[PDB]
Amino acid sequence: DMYIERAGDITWEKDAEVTGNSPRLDVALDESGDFSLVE
Amino acid sequence: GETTDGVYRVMTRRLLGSTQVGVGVMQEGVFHTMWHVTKGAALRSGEGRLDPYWGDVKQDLVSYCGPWKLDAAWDGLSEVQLLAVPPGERAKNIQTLPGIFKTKDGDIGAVALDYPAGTSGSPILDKCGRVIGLYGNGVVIKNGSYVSAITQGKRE
Ligand SMILES: CN(C)C(=O)COc1cccc(F)c1
Repeated sequence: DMYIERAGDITWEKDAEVTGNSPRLDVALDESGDFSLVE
Repeated sequence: GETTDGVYRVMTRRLLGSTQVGVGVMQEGVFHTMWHVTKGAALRSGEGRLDPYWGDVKQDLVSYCGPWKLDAAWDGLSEVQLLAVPPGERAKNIQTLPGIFKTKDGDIGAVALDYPAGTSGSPILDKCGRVIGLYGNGVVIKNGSYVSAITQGKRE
């Protein structure tokens, strides 16, 4: 039995930590909603 | 139950103790999450029940109480924020420049940020605070790092 609990507002925050790269990938999406890498 | 707009944890008591299985967005009286988080089950909000209204396993999305309301899209140029809600931890904004998933049916933005599975459903936002998609359906690349699609529904 699942339940929900509030965690915060949805707002852009100035001075948020900036990280993560921006890869360009060839992918395939199957009928089950799973993504896979195409090489 | 609680119908205030915002980001929410999705919890279960079926496993050991109380476990966070995902995250979602309450907007315009509709709860939005990824299909793999709830599997389409009903949800509780205090003494209230939220019933599924729309869902699609291939898009990996589900809405409760009404139709999918989130229609903003990544502009393809600008940095975005993941409003990450990890299990047991405070909501935290992370700014990043998305990468791209290229498919046979078009290109989608993607966010290369590493969080536990129970963070699925956390929203990705533009500079106006609009939700451009949900984090948590993606792939593992040639180093072990996680890359999530920016998954967005269609507002009918
Ligand atoms: C090795 N790492 C960081 C991962 O692959 C984390 O996996 C995840 C992350 C978020 C949602 C999810 F559904 C799974």
